[PDB]
Amino acid sequence: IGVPIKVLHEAEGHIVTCETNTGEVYRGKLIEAEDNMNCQMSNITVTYRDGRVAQLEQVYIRGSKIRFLILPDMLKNAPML
Amino acid sequence: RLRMGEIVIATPGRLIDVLENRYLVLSRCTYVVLDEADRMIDMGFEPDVQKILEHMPVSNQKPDTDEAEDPEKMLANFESGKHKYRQTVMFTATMPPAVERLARSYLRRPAVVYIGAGKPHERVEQKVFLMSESEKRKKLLAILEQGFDPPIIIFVNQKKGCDVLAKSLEKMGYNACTLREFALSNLKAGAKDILVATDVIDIQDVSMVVNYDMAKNIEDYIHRIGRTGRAGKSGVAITFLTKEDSAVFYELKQAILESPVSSPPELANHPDAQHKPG
Amino acid sequence: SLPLNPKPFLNGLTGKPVMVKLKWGMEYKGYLVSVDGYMNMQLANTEEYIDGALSGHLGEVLIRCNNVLYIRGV
Amino acid sequence: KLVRFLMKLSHETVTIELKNGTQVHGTITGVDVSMNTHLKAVKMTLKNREPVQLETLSIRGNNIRYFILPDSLPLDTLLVD
Amino acid sequence: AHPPELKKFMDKKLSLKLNGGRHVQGILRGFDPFMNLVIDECVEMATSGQQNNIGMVVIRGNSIIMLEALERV
Amino acid sequence: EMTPEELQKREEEEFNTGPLSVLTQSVKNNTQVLINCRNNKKLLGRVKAFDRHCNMVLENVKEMWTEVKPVNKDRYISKMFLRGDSVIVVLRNPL
Amino acid sequence: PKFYCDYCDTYLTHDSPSVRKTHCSGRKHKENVKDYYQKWMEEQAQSLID
Amino acid sequence: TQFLPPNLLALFAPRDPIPYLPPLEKLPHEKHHNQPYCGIAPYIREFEDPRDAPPPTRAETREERMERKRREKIERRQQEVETELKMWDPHNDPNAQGDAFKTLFVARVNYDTTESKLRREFEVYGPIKRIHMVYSKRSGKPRGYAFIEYEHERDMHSAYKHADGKKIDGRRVLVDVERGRTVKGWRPRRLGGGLGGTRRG
Amino acid sequence: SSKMLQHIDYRMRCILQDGRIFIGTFKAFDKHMNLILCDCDEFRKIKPKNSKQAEREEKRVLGLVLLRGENLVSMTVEGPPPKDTG
Amino acid sequence: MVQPINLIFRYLQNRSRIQVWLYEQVNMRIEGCIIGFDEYMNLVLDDAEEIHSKTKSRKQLGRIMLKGDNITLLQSV
RNA sequence: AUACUUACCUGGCAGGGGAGAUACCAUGAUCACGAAGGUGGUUUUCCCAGGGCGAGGCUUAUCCAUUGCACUCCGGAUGUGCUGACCCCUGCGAUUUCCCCAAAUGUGGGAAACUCGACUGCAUAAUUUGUGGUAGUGGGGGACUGCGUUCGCGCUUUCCCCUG
Ligand SMILES: [Zn+2]
Repeated sequence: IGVPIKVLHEAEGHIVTCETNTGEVYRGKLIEAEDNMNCQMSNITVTYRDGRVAQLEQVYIRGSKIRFLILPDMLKNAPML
Repeated sequence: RLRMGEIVIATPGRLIDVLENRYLVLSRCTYVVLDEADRMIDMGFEPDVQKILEHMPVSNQKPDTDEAEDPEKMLANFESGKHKYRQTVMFTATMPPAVERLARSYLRRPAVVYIGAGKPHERVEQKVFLMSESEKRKKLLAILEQGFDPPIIIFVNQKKGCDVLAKSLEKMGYNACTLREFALSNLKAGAKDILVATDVIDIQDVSMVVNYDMAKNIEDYIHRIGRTGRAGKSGVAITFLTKEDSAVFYELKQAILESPVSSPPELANHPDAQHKPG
Repeated sequence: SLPLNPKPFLNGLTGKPVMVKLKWGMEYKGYLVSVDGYMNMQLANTEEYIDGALSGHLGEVLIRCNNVLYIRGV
Repeated sequence: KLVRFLMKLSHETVTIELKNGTQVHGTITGVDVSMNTHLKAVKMTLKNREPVQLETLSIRGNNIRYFILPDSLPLDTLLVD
Repeated sequence: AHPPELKKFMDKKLSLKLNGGRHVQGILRGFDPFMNLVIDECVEMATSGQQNNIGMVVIRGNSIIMLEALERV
Repeated sequence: EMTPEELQKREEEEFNTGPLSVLTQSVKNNTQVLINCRNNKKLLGRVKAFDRHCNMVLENVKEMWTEVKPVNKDRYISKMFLRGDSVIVVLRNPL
Repeated sequence: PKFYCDYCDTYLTHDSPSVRKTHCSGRKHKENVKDYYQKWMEEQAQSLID
Repeated sequence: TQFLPPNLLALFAPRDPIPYLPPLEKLPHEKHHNQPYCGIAPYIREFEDPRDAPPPTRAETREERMERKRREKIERRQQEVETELKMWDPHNDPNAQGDAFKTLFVARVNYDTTESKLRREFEVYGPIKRIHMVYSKRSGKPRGYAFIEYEHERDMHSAYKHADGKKIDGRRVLVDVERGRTVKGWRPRRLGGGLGGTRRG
Repeated sequence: SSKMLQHIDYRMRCILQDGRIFIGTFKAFDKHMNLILCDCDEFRKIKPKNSKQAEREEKRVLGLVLLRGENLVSMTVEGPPPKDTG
Repeated sequence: MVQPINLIFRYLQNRSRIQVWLYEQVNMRIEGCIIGFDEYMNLVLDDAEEIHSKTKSRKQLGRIMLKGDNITLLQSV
């Protein structure tokens, strides 16, 4: 497994922002990530394309449909890096 | 195999992981068996066995009333086919408190069936020789030279021992097998006269077992000497004891003192046989 | 009919005139000659139909499999 | 495999067109098996933008539409392995 | 080729964002390592406010962007 | 695979008989070839080599496309490598 | 693809989702992690020493 | 990082959520395609073939000069052998005498073995009319082989059955019948024939 | 892979498929070209319909970013590693 | 768990009339009876027709193989 | 921590430059002096891949020297980043046994044993990244429509230009 995916798994349990291909943005607690970058998240503030926001309880996102994630800065101090 | 779809046999650690990942469900389980529940407890499996129970559907458990052991009602429930209450069976050799905890949770008004040949040490003639390790090979040879009734079994602790001891005997002009079915046939047939083996099937009664290396616990020792047979000729188990075996002396001493078919002050009076180990 | 599946369906169609429709709206008509395990298609006497009606006559054509939406007889 | 060929083009100066209209002119330092491509002495010209000169550029290979090769590049020689 | 972790959402009512700006909602009866889904008692959620019921249905994993649990897992 | 053993010049059979024969024969006989490409331009040229993906090395290509009234455009490119994914359709020169 | 735990300095010769989760919810592992970030707080003492 | 003391786990805190900004590109299904993908029918300018190049250009490099060279050596070789072949006639060789059918062929001899030791070893099977050991007409070094003509065919047959592999002066010898003058179509090893397989590959 | 390693821990400007630029300290990559960028800033060019007027560049700070390889186009070196000598 | 491959098989057996939503194409759908299919989710459809949102008019196709990449959803009647 | 034992979870396979050429050596080639070649060396030419050595040069600042008359660059020192000829090496970073060279416990040469750095190939171009629904069908400046209008614009039809 690649270093960057490890880093994704290390942010399991914390707050991540995640932009999807569609342009929505999901901010919340990352519960569990898989190696494909499928992500389950809780307590999200979705931000739709237009700017309007919403609250969602439990969400799961296909890895193939993610642009990028914003992880907690502390992760930069994980051992490899 | 899981993908294919009546009975699952499992170990606790493996089963909980599978349930936890939903590789398998207990939706139509109507039969629960805990085999050697005391050994499960000894291994530290109580919490895992608890957690496994938590995945069984609660609504198929029998009611906790006198009806759970009413034969007319419970028989009618058995015959009720698909919709009967679950039934649970626990097998165990002992009932320490943890096992009784399992029973209180898993079972409802269970019947107990207690049965009771099972204790080879009482009925197998046992002899010991205290020596240093370097003395073992010559004492074995001296014993073999006295002659024996083939086949016999010689036990050793490590598989390399097995192979090298076996070579030496074939060197001394002995017919020796190492340790599948092929080996036992020859022995049974008379071809091979000596089986060398480690604590690792099914084999005829033997006149003699030699513990070239003493077992590391008394349960393995008991199983070994049990190879002289369940009954009939007592047979003989000869054990070479060294100072490296001191942690089994106390239990070995007990095994022999409880054997009316056995005569050993060398062990019985030994400083290391006086108190339980650890 | 049995369960008639894609590979043997096309193997049926090979030799016969067929029409293939691409994801991008054009369609190609002609004698299906060959196909592979990725379902690339070779056509012969191929003609191009843009937006439903005939555009022109082409020739021997390879169609890269990713481009194809559906394929159908005559 | 025909990337095998592209991997031989080190030190050759090429022009690459990207699936997004960007044109890259540069000298190939290396190509890898996924067609990812590294260049040096680069003039990148994003679609309808003024050129920009760069010491170095790497391109994820899926983005390449084509390589335009030197007029003189000895193809037959290079295609024998 | 590891399967996706959708045990959590099994037999739950979901709302799914799909490829073409299409949204659909229903009860998750199963899945594949491609993340192909089986939804049950599924409702179309057409762009017009209108909803339509087509029950049992297969969704290709490829075309699923995000799913939200309505019954909170 | 269908051929899980690593003796699979079954590709070489598939190139000779299968649909990529269009290329194998074009390369063989030095025939022109017209490719409709996913930048929506059309490349007419010769095929010096190709692979499974339809990666092609081309020579003497004329790239032709169409801008805005609609104006035709063209450019000569003497040696290129085209990435296979960007092929829609290849057409061998009829005559 | 064969998995290396940077915290434990050990390998999982055959990685799976199940295996890596088992490892990561392991006694040895969790201790090594705790240690790693305690050791990082020691890095902060190396600030005041300046 | 997951189940740590809340002491340390407060380090893994998010930064503030990022300002909204609208998307850059439209969604792919809702983009307006001003010149959508289009076909190639308009484009059969091609070129009329009476100005088309002929096919064959391509082929070997150093790979062609190499292949040609092996090919020629082989052919050159076959012609050499053909030519020798028609010089070869053991019925007209002054060395080959007497009854071929009473003649034994012995090879793999030690170069040190004398004609005496050999006559001794093979006399056991019967009286020998003649021994001819073979020497290089160039060096005069022994070739390791001889013809032994017996008085009687029977005795030759006997040596043939019993002497093969016989050890003489440390070396197992090979024993056969003379074939040069008996076997239809025989050629020796130097002419591309021969028996034995020490150097098949 | 040294072609990528050698720029590791530099400040690198990455062009994404939608035309965003990520500039960030280049901490890690993989066979996909998934990236890890530190102190990553996103920039983007906004066209003026209002007048034939200068472009807006719009910065937005992201911090520690994991970029999915699929969305990467190109990357060039922006600057040297933030430096530990004075 | 009902699993998506089986549910397609169910559709096959029933000879249920299936409507397919398409991938990145929102104006057209396709409907027909699933005669057969494969590992890639390519479908053989027996009486297929192509259905457009604006027209409410249906183009008849006959027997078709529809490549998997296109499918976004499978529906009944 | 180490070694083993049991249980549970897991489990692809294959490899180590390539292709030519070698007149010479070994293989002392079974037919009257001889195969050719093949195989193993040796030498060498291509395809070249990773290391060694760093001559020279590029860039910028501290200190030191310099008040100098040129028109052929061109004082010294020290340090961050670079580029890099000639000439070498052949594959790699760790372990175990045997044989020999021997300045003989050193320092070498020849074999294997199968061992990790997720090295590479592969039913890997078929839904989650490495063979496309991210195509690349403009922005602006003047002439030149109507409709709504809050007169700022939104939609819509053109012409001529600038420009990516
Ligand atoms: Zn660990």
